Order: sequence, then structure tokens, then C-alpha cells
Amino acid sequence: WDKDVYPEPPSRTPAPSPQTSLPNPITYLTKAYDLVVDWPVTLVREFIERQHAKNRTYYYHRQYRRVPDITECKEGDVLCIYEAEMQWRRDFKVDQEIMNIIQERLKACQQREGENYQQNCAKELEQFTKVTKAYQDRYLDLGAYYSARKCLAKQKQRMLEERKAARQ
Amino acid sequence: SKYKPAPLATLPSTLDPAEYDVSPETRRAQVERLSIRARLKREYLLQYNDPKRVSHIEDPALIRWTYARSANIYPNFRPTPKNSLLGAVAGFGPLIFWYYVFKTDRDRKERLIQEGKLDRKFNISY
Amino acid sequence: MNIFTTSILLIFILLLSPILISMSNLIKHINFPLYTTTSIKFSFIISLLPLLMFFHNNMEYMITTWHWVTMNSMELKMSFKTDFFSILFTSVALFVTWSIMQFSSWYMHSDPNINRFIKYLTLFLITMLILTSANNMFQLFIGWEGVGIMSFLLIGWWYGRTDANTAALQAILYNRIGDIGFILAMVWFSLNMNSWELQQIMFSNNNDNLIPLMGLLIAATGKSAQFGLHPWLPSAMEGPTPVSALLHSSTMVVAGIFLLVRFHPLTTNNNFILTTMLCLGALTTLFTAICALTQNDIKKIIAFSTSSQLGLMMVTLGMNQPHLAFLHICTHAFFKAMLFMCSGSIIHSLADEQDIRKMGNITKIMPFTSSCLVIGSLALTGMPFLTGFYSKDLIIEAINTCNTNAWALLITLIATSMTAMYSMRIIYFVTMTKPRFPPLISINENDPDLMNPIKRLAFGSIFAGFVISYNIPPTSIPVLTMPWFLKTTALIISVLGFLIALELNNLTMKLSMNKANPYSSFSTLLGFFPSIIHRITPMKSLNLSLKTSLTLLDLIWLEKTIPKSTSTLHTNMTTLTTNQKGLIKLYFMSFLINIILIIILYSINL
Amino acid sequence: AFCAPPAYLTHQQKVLRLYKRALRHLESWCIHRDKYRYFACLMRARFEEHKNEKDMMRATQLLREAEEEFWQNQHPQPYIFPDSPGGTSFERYECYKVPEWCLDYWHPSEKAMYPDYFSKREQWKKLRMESWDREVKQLQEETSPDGIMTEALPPARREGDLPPLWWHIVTRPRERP
Amino acid sequence: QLLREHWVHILVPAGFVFGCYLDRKDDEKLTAFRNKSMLFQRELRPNEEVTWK
Amino acid sequence: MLKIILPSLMLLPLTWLSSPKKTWTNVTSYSFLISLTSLTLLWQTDENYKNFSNMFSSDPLSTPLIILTAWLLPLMLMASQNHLKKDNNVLQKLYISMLISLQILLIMTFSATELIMFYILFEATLIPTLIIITRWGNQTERLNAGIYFLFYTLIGSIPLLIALILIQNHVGTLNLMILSFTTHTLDASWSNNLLWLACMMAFLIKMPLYGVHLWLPKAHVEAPIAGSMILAAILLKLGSYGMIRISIILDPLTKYMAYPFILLSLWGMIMTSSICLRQTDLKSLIAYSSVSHMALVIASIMIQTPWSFMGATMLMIAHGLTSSLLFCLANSNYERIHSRTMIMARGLQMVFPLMATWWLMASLANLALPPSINLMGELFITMSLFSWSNFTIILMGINIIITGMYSMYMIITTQRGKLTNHMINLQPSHTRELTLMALHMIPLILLTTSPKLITGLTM
Amino acid sequence: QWQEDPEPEDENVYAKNPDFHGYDSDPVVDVWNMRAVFFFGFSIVLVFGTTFVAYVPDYRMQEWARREAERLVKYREVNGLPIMESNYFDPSKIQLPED
Amino acid sequence: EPYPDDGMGYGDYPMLPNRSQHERDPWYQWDHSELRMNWGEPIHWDLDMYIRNRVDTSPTPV
Ligand SMILES: CCCCCCCCCCCCO[C@@H]1O[C@H](CO)[C@@H](O[C@H]2O[C@H](CO)[C@@H](O)[C@H](O)[C@H]2O)[C@H](O)[C@H]1O
Ligand SMILES: CCCCCCCCCCCCO[C@@H]1O[C@H](CO)[C@@H](O[C@H]2O[C@H](CO)[C@@H](O)[C@H](O)[C@H]2O)[C@H](O)[C@H]1O
Repeated sequence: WDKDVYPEPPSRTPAPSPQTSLPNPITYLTKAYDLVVDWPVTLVREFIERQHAKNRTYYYHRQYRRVPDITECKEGDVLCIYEAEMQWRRDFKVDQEIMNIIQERLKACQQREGENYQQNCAKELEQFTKVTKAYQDRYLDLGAYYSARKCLAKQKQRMLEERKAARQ
Repeated sequence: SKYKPAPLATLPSTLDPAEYDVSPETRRAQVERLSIRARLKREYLLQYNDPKRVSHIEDPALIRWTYARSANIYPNFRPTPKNSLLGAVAGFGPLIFWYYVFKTDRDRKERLIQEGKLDRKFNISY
Repeated sequence: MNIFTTSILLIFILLLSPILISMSNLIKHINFPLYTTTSIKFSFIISLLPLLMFFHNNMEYMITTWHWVTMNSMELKMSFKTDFFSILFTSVALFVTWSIMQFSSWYMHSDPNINRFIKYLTLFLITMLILTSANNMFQLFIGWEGVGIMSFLLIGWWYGRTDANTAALQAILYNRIGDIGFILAMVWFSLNMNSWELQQIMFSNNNDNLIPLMGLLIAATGKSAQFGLHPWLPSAMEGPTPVSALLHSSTMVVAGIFLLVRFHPLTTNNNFILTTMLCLGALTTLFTAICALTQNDIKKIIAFSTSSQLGLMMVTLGMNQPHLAFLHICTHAFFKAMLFMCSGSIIHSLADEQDIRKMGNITKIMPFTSSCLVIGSLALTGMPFLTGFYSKDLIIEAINTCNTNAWALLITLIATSMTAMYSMRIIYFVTMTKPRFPPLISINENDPDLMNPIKRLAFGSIFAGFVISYNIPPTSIPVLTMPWFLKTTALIISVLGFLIALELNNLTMKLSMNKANPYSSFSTLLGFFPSIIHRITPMKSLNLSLKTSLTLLDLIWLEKTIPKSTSTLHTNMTTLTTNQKGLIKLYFMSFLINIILIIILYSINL
Repeated sequence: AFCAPPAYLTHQQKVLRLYKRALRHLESWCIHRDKYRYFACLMRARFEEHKNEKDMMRATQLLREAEEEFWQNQHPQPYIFPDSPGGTSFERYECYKVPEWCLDYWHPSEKAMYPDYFSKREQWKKLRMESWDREVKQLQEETSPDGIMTEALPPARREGDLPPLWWHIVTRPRERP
Repeated sequence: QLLREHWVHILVPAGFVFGCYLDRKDDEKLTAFRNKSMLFQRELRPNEEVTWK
Repeated sequence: MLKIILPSLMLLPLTWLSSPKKTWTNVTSYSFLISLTSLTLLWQTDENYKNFSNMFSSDPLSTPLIILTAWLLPLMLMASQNHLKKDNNVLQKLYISMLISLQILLIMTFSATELIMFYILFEATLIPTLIIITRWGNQTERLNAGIYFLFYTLIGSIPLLIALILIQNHVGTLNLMILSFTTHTLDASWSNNLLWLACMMAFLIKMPLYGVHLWLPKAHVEAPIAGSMILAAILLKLGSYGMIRISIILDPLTKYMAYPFILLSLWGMIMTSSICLRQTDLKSLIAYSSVSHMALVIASIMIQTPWSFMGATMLMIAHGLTSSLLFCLANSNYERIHSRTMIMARGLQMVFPLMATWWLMASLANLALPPSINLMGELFITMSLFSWSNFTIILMGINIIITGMYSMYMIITTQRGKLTNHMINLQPSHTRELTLMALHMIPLILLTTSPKLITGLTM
Repeated sequence: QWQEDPEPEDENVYAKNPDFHGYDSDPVVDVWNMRAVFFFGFSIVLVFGTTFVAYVPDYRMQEWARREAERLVKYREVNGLPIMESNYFDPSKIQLPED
Repeated sequence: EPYPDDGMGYGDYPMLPNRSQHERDPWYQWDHSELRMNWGEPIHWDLDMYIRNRVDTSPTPV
């Protein structure tokens, strides 16, 4: 869990401040819980983690070097096109996960802010809208056969339209 | 009578004029129908109670019904003006209707998108 | 929080334990009904803890338990949304189901496969809880469909009946007609907000939402049996009385109301949908309140009462009072389940007689069941300070003190009177008369499995409304300033209905023949809606499916046009070509023609 | 149910059926017992007034008028006995009515749990086997020459003979298994 | 011995082993580009003759 | 892939060399082991599809179909163990050989890399299917059913061969990967329209399309149980797979050439779901349900979206399992009463309590109960079509209602009501039959648990 | 009539060998066929197949893609770059046709 | 009485009254108990539409 990727604001819990003579059942139930249920489970987990400390192994996040893009090599060079298409598919798969991360951010903000979500989730909603526009301009309307070539064609059409409008 | 029958609310029997006719012709007809019922029931009960029976009782009436509704429909079909008109209408008219519906909807949507007036906001999956 | 989430998941674990036990050999060594009843009881006790925490701090949780599958920028993960509605409904439903599961051990004791019956009831409870506690529209739909399937399996528990099979398939049909709207809502939200989770849906507040809201409204109509798709609920009494008490009254039929309440923030800003809900609920209330009168079947009367109350909840939602509608759901569960349990006890004690024309004098011959029935009936009516009061009184007050359709308001008040009218019908014809039952009498209430659950539901119907209405956090701002007549309208109309029904019932003993009335027939025969629709619609549909698609097109014309035509063409060509006389004279004449043709070809081609 | 209907009903049968239906629907209209008794006495008075009518045409005319009146004044939702057709719990117990021949496929392990029952069942099957030929012969010889037949079956005429076609009438599943 | 009836239980396993062998041969035939793709173009580590054999 | 193909070949000598008593045991066990081996195709840890050689390959679309084909063969062998109980040993071995040869050809077809090899195998599968239907059917109409099944396919297939030859002449190759990577737009000429039709007609007929489906009810009604199983499970999906593969080179003509077939499928799904309400033969009812379900696959593949392709693949797999389960369930009653009429047998739950549970599960999968992969595929196809046009929801809802109605009608008619007591031959359910139903249902449950496996190329 | 054999009669499989499993008339072959089916179908294929499929790692880069997405989100937010930019390909790489 | 000779495939099959199975005598011992038909009795063309579960054509008080 990285807070920078998944920002979670600081909690702001009020003090108990009881104002009655009756006992609060939830406090005693939580005490009984922290004894019966929370403690043996904690001990079992500590034993499991102690066993994990021995027999410890590491796994690495693979790194892919950038290869020539689709734009950088010739029409009908299947080797180039295959390299560029695999790279484009990797970047598309990662764009999907960035989309998912930001959607999770928005949903968590809505749940947390609760009744103030209309006013205290402005940052998350604006991020969603901007990143959503970017995603649409990149990938929307490409067939089930989407590919780097189709993405390039879409970008070039959009650039031509923008240029024509700027001229006019 | 103040009760007017309908195809889905058929005329009762106690209100049926044909149930109160005592003519010997109708009486003979009813007796003949009961005789046919009795013969068929006797055969069925003999088969049903046969202690040596080792299988179910095949139903010639059911076989005839299934044959009529499946394999005998085409041999006894003759094209007619009404048959052809109904066939063409049922086969194609719905297709033409739904083609026009879908095509007009799609054309209006595409015109909207080309003009940029369609509010595609969070559409991301399509 | 660990404790809260642990309780929320442990409820489901406990409910699932009996289902697993039924797939092992231990079910033959244990007393399965008692084990399941204990499981429901302990699930209720456990659930009482999240309820207390919510009452204390009023916090709501979103608990993602499992990541099912990710579908390109849309992750489908098992998510539970535990807020006011889910937390309260879970406890109420668990209490009601504990009572009904204990009751069924007695009601169905003779019936073999009681273990299968208990398993089916537990499965329905599981699915209803899944429905009511789910962030995703997809998980909500899992619950939505499983509830209908368990309803099918329970209606027509006696599959030997053909009426029972018809009623079950009727429920399935009328529920799919609403599942179409549910799927419409799902697809619209998937395309326009790219998510099925309510958190992300909530940012659709400023859109039109007419299409998704109309889809949800159709689904709610179908599931909670509003006027358009109502016949199935009255017809769902073919199944066992415990099934009727639990599913088709206490929990299942409130699914549409729960769905609309869940999506209430979006429908707050859509006047068209609110107006449609108001009108539809008012119409359902009036129609089913009318139909309840002149019904000589205790279960049918109670089912029509349930339909009327659901219409009232729909009116409450037509007004922007979702919290009040949910409060009515929770309050009504208690006394409706109690009424159905009492009717089941009466029917069991008598030789399985459901018609009220062969009952009477139950007030004396069954003191305990009669007292519980009267408590439930007064609770259903607006008797002050009973579980019904803290919902019905406020609903009527809000109806009077709001900008509403005049006709909707008027017929809603008339239906509120008709409620007491048909309650008095039941009371009079099942308690305040001379005995009309067969002469041999074998009536035995004295059984703990019968007495205890009804006692619990009676304590509920007396105190639960008060306790909840005080514990729940403030939700909306009520209007407590109104003329005396508007304030006391609920009591006044309820008492007027009681008195009018009493006079009409007293008039039955007068030795004057009762002549058929057009309106009496309209009430008795359910407004002719079954008699007409259930005969014209299926007849036309099935006649099309046979005469058009199957016979005309698939068996005749699609055979003639392609395979038969091709075969005929080639069988004609073969006979045309292979009828040769076998004479060399003719063969060589043909060869001469071929030679001339070739010469001409060459000559004209140069 | 046990008896088979005739080719036709006579005037007496039709009138009696109408009387029974009219009294049942009158009971449905008059919920209370005393009121029902009063109106049932009146209805029987009406029926008896025309008990003597030697004009077999004015008898059929009276019957048809009465049937029209019955269809006009019938209870829209009459009272059906719980077990009768159309009544709640009609075919309720048809799920548990397993036919006797299902026991033939029981595993020996399952038959070992009822040693005496199957011992008696073998005797019953032996009795059926012995009787069948004689009963079919009895029916064959009893067949009337003229084709006018009926579903009514003959009793056992000789001694040591079971009634023809008895196996399904007997051994039928109990009403409440 | 009892071979005449049980020897038949070597065909399918033999087919599987032979298929693995043929797959390895097809792997050998496509040795080109072994360490010559724009991606995965590391230099051979010490005492290493082939990147993936 | 040869590690899967070769053991499948070795099954045949095993069948012909095994002793008559042990032949079924040996062949079934080794078919199960080959099905287990085929799971090595699921080890994909990157986006680079598996390319074993110049001649075979595996993608997320091919691997599910290959695994399903490998899995079915043991089930077909089990299902065929009773109605082949009386035939000569040579004849039983011939039937086993036909089924094994069908498995080998289908796996080769789904692993093929070239469209011409795909065509050769996809048309080679006809001979075993014709032999199985005609030589082991029970009625005199099996010959005409086989003629229909053969020539409906051949007529549509010849234009496919012509189109493939034309494409190879124009491009220089038929390798699917090369075609995909060097694809170029098609000018909207009449010749290119005819090329589109020639490329799509064979697969549409195989699917089948609404207008040319008359060969499928006949084949199902006249075929043996294994014939119906393999047909419904895989031979219908051949068309969808071919359409998905070959549509990559037919753009952009699809956008306007798909309307006739989108409309045909959308309307024919309703027109066949309706027939299912009043079909008297149970096998015919299952066949028409299959036609209506495949209409959805046709429409989704035609509209071509990331959602449509995934939904089509999921529905392909789910239908492959469910229709086969329904056919096995129907054949269980057929082997006992020797009649396909649905009304003939009733109240069967009173004598087969557990077979009734299998019936209920199969019917629930058929009507698509969440979270079943049936409903996953159907829902995503519905969403894609809704995005296409918002009025498709009307037809989809009508079809949903009719599907629920006929699915529950099947159960209510067959397993419920009052037992047809006159049937003394209703023997207790076989352990073999119950195992067959369990093997049909368990993979469905597991795939519902893990649906990521049966998404297609798009997602 | 031609010299044709009569239709064979219905048989009860459980009449002889009440432990029939539906597989074969010989009891030993039948039980062993049932055992082979249950072993190689459930014990082997389903259990081991399910475990293998479950422990297929990073099926189609589902996990690597999420890890990369987290890395990129952190990097881009730290450096102040847009999370996603509307141009996949740097517009400099593209040589747009004149006019 | 056969169907009208309009070439709609009916052929020789008889035409029986279009009366639902609901209207048959419920107290009789029908051979096909829930179909309310006897063995050998000719079957209506639309029997599966008129079965007791589906279309009902019984008379009505109104
Ligand atoms: C588009 C080009 C495709 C061309 C190839 C497509 C295949 C077409 C096959 C053509 C041959 C079909 O051959 C078909 O044979 C059957 C019997 O077998 C004939 O069937 C015949 O039955 C009896 C005699 O036996 C006659 O009373 C009947 O009128 C006649 O139809 C068909 O009339 C004939 O059409
Ligand atoms: C869109 C293109 C794809 C669709 C292509 C369609 C081509 C299909 C051609 C298949 C040919 C079927 O050929 C079929 O032969 C059989 C013989 O068994 C004939 O069989 C039938 O013939 C006649 C009726 O016409 C009867 O007298 C006979 O008893 C009956 O068997 C069929 O009438 C004919 O249809």
C-alpha cells in the first residue's frame, strides 16, 4: 500500500465524551473481542510471519525497454510491426489499470466524504474527467481489432481536425 | 340468455341448447361415442394391468399428433395467394421495420457525433 | 473496522453453514430444522452488533471482499454496502426468518423432505441478504434473480399440483418482465458511468437519468407487484404458509421498494419519475384494497393487504421520503409475518381449511392465536403507538402536507380506510361468529414451536416500531404543523372504515338474500385482470409461436424457398438432360449442331 | 370418481345436479348457518312446487329457465372443498404417491430393511399372476355381442376368482402417503 | 508373462513424449532472432552460449 | 501443440489394439489424460500469443475451444456406452475411432495458423460427422438430415474457398498473423462486397444464421447422443471462430454489410425462442434454443466491439457446455422410454430426484442465472448491442422473457406434475449418466468462479 | 413378409447384477470402468487441473499491468505530469500531410 | 371433420372443438390424468396450448 498512489486522508475521530450513567455495550463487546478473537488470531499470524522470515524469497517487477514505435518503421515490415504492436498492447493494458486506479480513487472518495461528496470529491471527480477525456481520445472507437496502426490513424485524424480548426 | 360466449369464455353446458335435445338420433350418437370410449378404455386397461407387461404403453394417438405436427406439415402444403402473402409479410416485414428503426437511430447518432453535439461523458467501454 | 466487518461476514458464514451441512451425511444424524433455526438465531444475535454500532456512530461501510474479474477498465469485485438500510433490514429479516423457521418445524412436521424445505428457506434468506447488501448492480442482480428462482422452487413446493406450477411460472414471468428494466438500468449505467458500483453511480446526479430510472421503476413494479404486474403475488399463495409468510410478504416483495430506496438520490431530481411512482402506488393501493374486500380466503386477503401496503410504500417514494418508505418496510415485516403465521396456525388446526366462510368463533376456541391475530390486525391499521403507527401515521401526514396529485391523495386515503375495512372483515368472519367448521374438533395450539415464534413476532409488532423510530438517526424533516383534521385524518379514516365494515358485516345476518352486484363481482374476480389478460395474451402469443414462426415460416416457406427449390430445380434439369432416345442419328445431329455453332463462333469472332 | 359416467344424463339426474349446485351456491351466498337453512328450505319449496309435471316439454323448459337463473345468480367465488377439484390442497399429495411398481428396482440392501413387507408383496404378485389369465378370459366371454359397450366391469362370477382388472383399483397409492 | 495385455499402455505416453520431442525440434528450427530482437537483447552472461536454447 | 495432437492420434491404435473388454476403459482414461494435458495452453503470462511453429498457434480465443474439445471426448465416449451396448466390437471400435478422429481434426482446426489449413480441416470434420449421424441414427430421416447437414455446409464453403484463393493471390499469403499486421482498408466496390459475402457466408451457415438454420434441428433430431453433443458444442462454434478470425481483413465494409445479418440474427433469436415454446420434440426444443442463442453470437461478432467479442466468446463456451448437458439429460429419458415427445414423460422428479437436480441446474444455466458465465456473455452482448443502438434492448428483453418461459416450461412439463405411472421401464439413474451430468456441470461452476479464462482476444 | 427378425424386448439392466453402474454387463469390467472414470475425471483432471489453472501466475499480465500502473501513477503525480495525455504518439514523430 | 382445404399443412388431421383441458370432467379417471385425456382419444391440434397449465377457456360468471 502506497499512500501516494492510493491517497487516504488522515482520520479525525472525536473523543468519547460519554454523558450517561449506563454502560456502553459496544465497549465491553469490543473488549471481549480483542481478547477472545483478536489475540489468538494475532498469535497465529505472528507465527506464520516468523515462519515466512525463514525461507524468504524475492520477486522482481519486470522492466521492458522501449522499442521503435509504429511510426518509426516501414509499411509492411512485419518484424517492426510486431514489436510495435506488442509494445502498444502493453501500454494499452497499463492505461486500463491506470483507469481502474483512478476509478477506485473516485469511489473511495465518494464513500468517505459521504454526504459531502458533492463538494469534497471535486479533486477526484476532476481527475476522473480529465483522465477520462485522455483515455477517450486515445482508445475510444477502435474496433475489437484495435491496434497501434488504428491508434495512429485516429490520432492523425484528430490532429488534422485540430489543425484545420486552428487555421479557421 | 344474458351470457354472451366468447372464444376464450366458451358457452357453458347447462346453458347449451344442444344438451337438452332428447332426439333418438342424438341419443344414438352419444351411445356410439360412449361405445368407442368403452372399447378404447377396455384395451388400455387390459394392457395396463397385464402382469407380463415389461414396458410402457405406446400411444398411437400421441404418435399421430406428433407426426401430424412435424413430418406431415409439408407434404400437405399448397402455395396459395394467402399463404404467399402471409409468408412474405411475416418473414420480411418485421425485418424491414427493424432495419428502418435501427438505421434511423444510428444515422441520427452518427450525425450528432460528427457535429460534436453528443454528450459522451464517461463512455469508456463500448 | 475489524469487529464490524467480521460481524458482517460472519452473518453470511453462519447462514451458509446449514447449506453445507445438507451436502454431507451429518444431516441424517442431526435434527436439521433445529440446527438451521439455531443458525438463524445466532446470525440475528451477531447482526445485532453492527446495528448497535450504526445507532451509536451512524457510520456506513464499503467492504470489498473479493476481486472477481477485471474487464478492461471496469473491475467487478464482490462489494458490500452496509449503511442504514442494509444494517436495519438484515436484523429485521433475520428476526422474521428465525420466527418463521421455528414455525415451519411445526407446520411442515408431517411433510417429508422438511430438510429440503428448510434448505430452500435458508437459500432464500441468503439471496435476499445478498440483494440487500451489495454495492455492485451485478451483485444486486445476483440476489435479484436468485430470489425469484427460490420463489419459484417454493411456490409449488407440491409439484403434483398443476395450479401450483402455473403460479410458480406466473411469478417467474411477471418477474422477468421487470428484470428487463433492471438489465436496461445496468446497461445504461455501464455505458454512461462505466461502473456498476453505487459510489461511482452517485456522480450521475446531474444527468438526465430518465432511461435508467424508468428501467429501475419497471423492475420495482415487477418485483414488488405494482398494478401493472401484480397478479402473481396474490396467486403466489399456492405454496406453503411459511413460504407465504416469509417470501411473498415479509421480505421478497419489498425488493422493488428497496431498489428504489437504494437509488433514491438519483430519482430525487427527476420529477417525472417521482410523479409516475406516486400515481402507480396510489393506483395499486386502491385496486388491491378493493380486491381484498369480498375475498373468502384468509391467505388471499393477507396477500392483497401486502400488495396494498407495497402500493403505499410506492406512494411514499413518489413523494421524496425514501427513508420513511424503508421504515415502513421494516415495521410492516413484523406484523405481516405475524398475521401469516396466525393464519397458518388456524389453517393447520382446522383440517386445512383456508376459506373464512368455514371458520368463526376462533376468538373463543383459540384464545392465543386470536389475540396475536388481533394485535397484528390493529398494527396493520394505524393503531396508535404500535409498530405500524410510526410508519403509517407519518406517511399519511406527509401525503396530506405535500404537493401531490389530488386523485392520488384521495384514493390513497380511501385505500387507508379499506385497509381497516378488510381487516375487520377478517376479524369478524374468523373470530366474531358462531362456529362454521366441521363438527369433529381437533384444535391444538399448545406447542412451543408454534407459540414461541408468534410471541416474538407479537413483541415485535408492539415495540419494534417505537424502538427503531427512536434509535434511527434523523433522516428527513417532517412537517408537524397542520390543521387538526389533517393531523388526525389517519385515525379518523381508520375508525370510519372499522365502523362501516362492522355495520355491513352485521347486516349479513339479516334474513335478506344477497344479490350479485357489478362492483362486488369486480372486487371478487380481481377486477377481471387475470380472467382477461391471462387468457388473451398467452393465447395470442402461443398461437403466433405455432402458426407463424414454426409452421408457416420454419416448416413450410423456409423449406420451399431454399432446399426444396434447389432440389426441384436440379431434379428438373437432370430429367431434362438425361431422357436421350439412344439413337446415333440424333446424337450425330446434335454433333452437327455443335460443329455449326463452333464455326459461327469463330466466324463472328474473326 | 370410482364410477364411470353414462352416455347421457336423464332429466332426473340433471335436475338433481342443478339442485345440489344451487344449494351449494346458496350456502356460499348466505355465510351463516341459520340463514342458509332458511333459504335452503325456500329453495326446496321452489323445487317441490314443480315436482309433478307430466309435460316433459314444460319440464325441460323449466329446467332451462332454472339453469339460466343459476348462471345469473351463481356465487362468483363459490366454496370449494379443500380436496375437491379447484380447491386449495386439491392435488397437494400427488408428489408422494409413488406407484407400487417402483419397489421392483430397490437394491437388495434396501429390501433387507423390510423383510416381511416384501415377503407379503411376493404373495400378492403371485396372486396377480395366477388370476390374470382367468380374468382376461372372463372379460372376453362377458363381452356383449352387440357393440353397445360400457366402462362398467363385471364381478367375479366363479369361486376363487378375483374381479377382472382389479390390480390398479387395488394397490393404488393411499390418499395421504 | 502378462505383457500381451498390458503393453498397450505405452502408446499414448509414447505419443506424448514424441510430441514433446517434436516440439523441441520445432523450437530448434526457429533459432533465428534468438538474441537479436529489439527487446530482450542483453549480452550473453559469462559462460552462457544461448539465451533460451 | 504436437504434445496434445500426437497422443490423440495414438488413441486410435489403442482403440484398435485393446482387448474388447478393456477398450472403453483405456480409451476414456487416456482421453481424460489428454484433456488434462491440454491445460498447458492456459500458461500465458504475457500478451504474446503462443506460436509453437509455422503451422500451429494458440490465442485466448483458441485455447478455451481447444480445451473444451479435448474435454468433451471422454464425455462423448461415456455417453455412447449404452446405445452401443449391442453392436459388434468392430462397430464399437469404429464409433470410437470416428469420435477420436473428430477430436483430432477439431484441435488441429482451432490451432491452425493459416486460413487454408483452417478450411481444409473445418471441412474435413464433415466426414466423421456424416458417418456418425447416418450410420448410428435410429430413424429413417437420418439420411435426409445428413444430406442437409452436408450440403448446407458445402454450398457456403465453396465461396469461402474461392475467397481464400483470391486473398492469397492478392496478398501473397494466408497466414493469419501476417494478414492481421499488414491489413489494409477495402474499397467499397461491388466486387469487394461480394468478397465480404463469400468470406462470411460459410461461417454464417455453420453458425447457423436465421434463414439457413433448417439443417440444425434435423441433424439434432436424427443424430445419436454423441453426434448431438459434439455438434452443438463445437461444430456450431466453428462458424463463430472463423468469423472472428477472418473479419480482421474485411474492414471497413462490415460497418454497412452487417445490417442484413444483424437484423436476421436479432429477429431470428425471437422467432426461434418462440418456436421453443411449442416444439413437441425435446431434442428439437434444445436445437432451437441453440439457434436462438447463436443469434446473439452472430450479432455481437458483427457489431465488433471489445465487449461484443468477449461476450461472444464467453457465450460460445457457456453454450457449448450447457447445450451438451441438456442433450445428455434428454437422452437419459430417451434411452428409457424410446420417445422424444416431451409430453410423453411427466413427473419424472418423483422417480429420479437427483436427475431432476441436474435438470434444474441445466435449465437455470440455459435461462442464464447470475453469476453464471451464460449471463456474463449474454449481459455483455446486450450492453454492446445497446451501445450500438438503444432500441435493440426491446428485442433483447422479448428474447429474455421467452427464454425464461420456455426453459421453465421444459422443467415443469418433464420433471413436475403427476408421474406417468404406466411407464414400468423407468430404471434408476445410472452412475454413468449421473457422472456425465456432473462432468458437464462442474466445469461450468469453475469457469463461473474464474471467468478470466474464457474472455477472448479483446479483454 | 420378408424373413426379418422380431423386435427385441425391453431389458431390466438391474435385474441381473443389481450393482450395475451403467458401463458394462460384466460386473468386474463395469466397476473398473466406473473407477477409472471417477479417478481420471475427478481425482486427476478436475483437482489437479483446477490447482494448475489457479496457480498460473500473472495470467496475461493482469498483475504486472497493475504494478506498472501504480508505478506510473506515482511517478507522474510526483513529477507533475498528466496522468494520461491525449496523444499516445508524440506529435513530433508524426509528419502530417501538408494541408 | 377435417380442417378447411386451404393447404396449410393440416391435411387429414381432424378438427376438434377449441375447448381447454380445464373444461374436461375433473372427477373422471382419465388415462392421462393431468392431460385429462383417454388413451387412444384423438388429440387436439393445439393440445400443448390448451393443457391445464396454459390457455384456459372455461366459462365465466361474467
Ligand atoms: C446452388 C448449386 C448447388 C447444387 C447442389 C446442391 C445439392 C442439390 C442436390 C440436388 C439433388 C437432390 O435430389 C433429390 O433427391 C430426392 C430423393 O433423394 C428427390 O426426391 C423425390 O422423392 C420422390 C421420389 O423418390 C418424388 O416423389 C419427389 O417428388 C422427389 O422429390 C428430390 O426430388 C431430389 O431433389
Ligand atoms: C444459402 C445457401 C445455402 C443453402 C443451400 C441449400 C442447399 C441444400 C440442398 C439439400 C438438398 C436436399 O434434398 C432433399 O432430398 C430429399 C431426399 O432425401 C428430398 O426428400 C423429400 O422429397 C420429396 C419432397 O420434396 C418427398 O416426396 C420425399 O418423400 C422426401 O424425402 C427433399 O425434398 C430434398 O430437399
